[PDB]
Parts: sequence; structure tokens; C-alpha cells
Amino acid sequence: DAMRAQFMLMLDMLRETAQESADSMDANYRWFHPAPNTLAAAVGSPRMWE
Amino acid sequence: VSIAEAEEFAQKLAQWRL
Amino acid sequence: PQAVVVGVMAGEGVQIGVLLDANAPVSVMTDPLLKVVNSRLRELGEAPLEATGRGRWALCLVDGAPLRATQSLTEQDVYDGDRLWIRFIADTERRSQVIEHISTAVASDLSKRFARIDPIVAVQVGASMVATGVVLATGVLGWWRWHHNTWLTTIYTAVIGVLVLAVAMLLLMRAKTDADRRVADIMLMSAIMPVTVAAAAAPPGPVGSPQAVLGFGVLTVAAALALRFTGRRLGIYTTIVIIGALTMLAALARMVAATSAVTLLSSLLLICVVAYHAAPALSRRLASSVRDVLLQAERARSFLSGLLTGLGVMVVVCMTSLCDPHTGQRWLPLILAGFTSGFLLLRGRSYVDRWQSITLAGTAVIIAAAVCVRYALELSSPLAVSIVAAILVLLPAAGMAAAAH
Amino acid sequence: KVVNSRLRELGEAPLEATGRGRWALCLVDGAPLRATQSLTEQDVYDGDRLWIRFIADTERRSQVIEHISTAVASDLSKRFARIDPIVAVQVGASMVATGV
Repeated sequence: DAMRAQFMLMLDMLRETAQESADSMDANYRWFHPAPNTLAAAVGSPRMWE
Repeated sequence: VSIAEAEEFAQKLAQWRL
Repeated sequence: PQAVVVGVMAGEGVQIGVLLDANAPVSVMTDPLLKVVNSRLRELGEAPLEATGRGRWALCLVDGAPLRATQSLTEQDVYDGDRLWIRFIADTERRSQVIEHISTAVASDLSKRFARIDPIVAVQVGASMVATGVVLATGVLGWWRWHHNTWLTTIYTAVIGVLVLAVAMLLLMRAKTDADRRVADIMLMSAIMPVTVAAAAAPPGPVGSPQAVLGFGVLTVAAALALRFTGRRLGIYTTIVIIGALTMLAALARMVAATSAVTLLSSLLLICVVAYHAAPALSRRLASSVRDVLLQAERARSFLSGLLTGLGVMVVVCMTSLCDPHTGQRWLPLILAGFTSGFLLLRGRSYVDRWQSITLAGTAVIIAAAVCVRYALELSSPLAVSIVAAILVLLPAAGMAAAAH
Repeated sequence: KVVNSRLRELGEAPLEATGRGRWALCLVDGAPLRATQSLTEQDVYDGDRLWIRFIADTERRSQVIEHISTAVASDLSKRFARIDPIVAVQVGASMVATGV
């Protein structure tokens, strides 16, 4: 049981490491391809025809 | 998106040129 | 009906009056409407409204709820003279989060939605427990005075009162924040009960009218003194002063000379009936410029709530004591209670406050129910209970159905 | 004329009004455009939206603004107010429950 308890904990730290990398991907992909309903408010911003 | 929404977006963009 | 004038609220607080088309769908007006407010703000020299990242411009009620983009302004319950708010609402889209192993998943998720115990709450728990403890101590010490005339009850209660009040003083002077004050208020209020019975228990001989004069008096005095130096928890202390004062008058009258209790009870009932009409005036007189007005408004509101509460307690005790299933014209006080209840039930509409209106409404209902119970306990027989049971369920059922249907 | 003509082709009733006044172009807030100046003199560009309205002689406009923190006004709408029927039903239910 002591080995089992250690093995489970090692996976959780990998899970947390994966999650941070995923958040960076969400932040980046949203910055370039927004949902269609939000585009109208952006017309004045420099993001148009970029 | 609806037809109204499309025309609404199109009107906002038509105001600009190079 | 072709157009409506309304006030639109914009950024940082500017209100602007505009005449809108009453039938076009709201989504058609939000864009040009935004331009107009920005033009006026720029001429005024203020910072204009701007978008931030991902989101959209929306038109909402003052409550924040957005209007449906495809509906007409007349299709919604918006009238000429109302006011609206133009606002920017940010995008809520984000990636989803998943966890496979049920043990870690339940732990992480369950820790976000609920609040764990902390040292701030821990103190309030203890303070509440000590308050419950002493009111129990005075109860048994008082029960002993009801069978024995010795000094023990006053002697032992006097020291407890001193200790509790002593501790409360340090907390009150040392406090710094509202959390600290809550602890202090709970402690100080708990001292009133031991101090009260300690004095009332001092006169020798069997308990009765003479001791009563002392008790409700010191109680009223302590409550009044506490309210002056504390200036907080207005409503509850006010209620204690009123019920304490009126009981002292009745105790003094009965002790000096009274032909009958009914006479005192009838006098008290009449005093209470007229007091209800005086309540709003009393409350109002008891009370950068904006700070003074808001402080004045809430203080006044609080006194009325307390004032109404004190009277409500007295009327039910008097009314239930005046009615009787065996004494004379058994039907006379029953119908009198009915007429008395009708006024309170109807007058409740004169006040806008929810608790004030609810307490007034509830005060009437309790009297009717209490009278039936009194007439069911005594003069006990199958007919009495059979009638009382039916009455108590039909009474409110008819009231709610007439209001909801 | 062309708008009324187009409305009839759409099957919609033409623009009509009663009383002393005139017909003119207006903004979303009801402010009429200048009758003697060019659209190039005014701040108009492709894609703007405008209204045709009847300006009766009786028309008067407020033309005034005031400042109050929007965050507080919205809060005070709910912090304290009159009773609601939904609450009354809840109270009624509790009373009949108490009765039985």
C-alpha cells in the first residue's frame, strides 16, 4: 500500500503539469480565432485585417 | 448567425477603407 | 405611442435622456446609441466607453438583466419615463477541465463550491455558546427563588452579572472591526438577564407584585443605558424597553391598587391600540451631506421595526388573557378579537417594508389561532376540538387562495 | 415618396401623421438632422442608420445630463423595496403548513 500511495501522487503532479500547458494553449488559440458573435465589437481595434 | 446579425456586422465594417 | 422617452445610464455614472423608437427591435438601436453617448462624453472631456478583449455591447434594465435582442421595445414592458443601462459584457468561453481518478476529482471539485471553518467563525461560535450558558444558569437560580426566599439567588446571580459585564467591557474597548464588534455585542447583551433577576430577587417573602416592580424596571433601565452608549442593534433593545416599561406600569398599578386584572388588561389593550397609530411618528422623531441622510434613513427604519414588534407581543398576551370560554358573555371577546384583527390585517398595506408588513400581517394570524387553542384546551369536549381543528385549517387556506387565484 | 412607394410594395402602410408639423430625418435619440447642411458637413458615413419622423410643433427635448455612480444605483434597486407576490405565496404556504 505504501508503493501504491506513492504512485498515485506522482501521477497527480503530472496531471497538474499537463493542465498548465493546456491553459497556455487555450489562451493562445482564443486570441487568434474568436467566436463569431464577438467580432462586431472588435471592428475598431487593430485586430481587423491583421 | 442570423441574416440580421450578418447585416449588422456588415454595416459596421462598411464604414472603413484603407 | 410611436415613441418613448427614457433615461440611459452610461460609463462611470452619466445619465442621459433620450427619445427612442417604440417598435424597432432593440438590437438595431444599441450601436448608434453607443456613438451618441461617446460623442457627449468626449465633448464633456470625460473618458469614453471602450471594449475590452472579447465581449459585446448590451442594453439592460437597471437590475442588470439584458433585453432580448430580437424583440421590440413595445413588446417588452418598458414604458415612457423609465431608465435603462448600456453595458459591455465579457466573453465566458474557456476550455473544459477533466479529472479521471475519482478520488482526486471529488476532492478538488468539492473544495471550490463550499466554505471551510476558519478562526473568524470559531470565535463567534464560542461567544454564542457562553451566551446560551448563562441564560440557563439564571433560569435554574430563578426557579429556586420561586420556592425559597433566601438571599442565595440574588447573591450568586449578582457575581455572575458582574463578571459577564466586566469581560464585555474589555472586548468593547479593544475592538477594531465589525467581526470584533459582533463578538462584543453578543457578550454585552447576555449580561442583562443575570443583572435583572438579581435585583428582582432581593425583596423577602413570597414572590409577586412587589418583586415585579423592581425586575422590569432595572431591565428597562439597562436596555436604555446600553442603547445609549452602544448605538448599535437598535431594534431588539428598543423592543425590550417598550415591553419592559409597559410591564412596569402594570406591575406598579397592580401592586398599589387594582380592582381587577381585566381592568389592567383592558387598559393595556387600549394603550396598544392607540400606540400603533403613533408608531410612525415616534420612530421619525427618534432619529458629504449624503452621509447624514442615509444614516438618518436606516436608523429611523430600524426603530419602527422594533417599535412594531414590542406592541405586537403585548396585544397577543392581553387579548389572549382577556378572552375566556367560561366567564360571562363568552362570545363578546371573541368577536372583539375579530374586529381588532381586521384593522391590523388591513393596515399592513400602509408600509412599504417587507419585514414591517410581514410582522403586521403575522400578528393578526397568531391572535386568531391562539384564541381557538385557548377555547380548545379548556371546556374540552369532542365538539370544541372538532370545530377548532376545522377553523384553523380553513382560515389561512381561504386567505392564500384568494390572493394567488 | 420612394419610401412610401417601397412600403406599399412591401404591403406596409405608408408614413402618415396628424397635426401641425413636418417630416424629417432623425437620430436614434430623436435629435433631428440639420435641414440646411450637407451630409458631408455632418458626421455621416457609409453604414450609418437614420429614422424618418414627424416633427410636431409641440415637440420639446430635455437636453440635460447628470452623474451618479452606476454601481450604486443598480444595487439600491434590490437592497430594499416593496413586497412581491412570489414571496406572498411562499408566506401563504408556510402559514397553511403551520395551521395543519
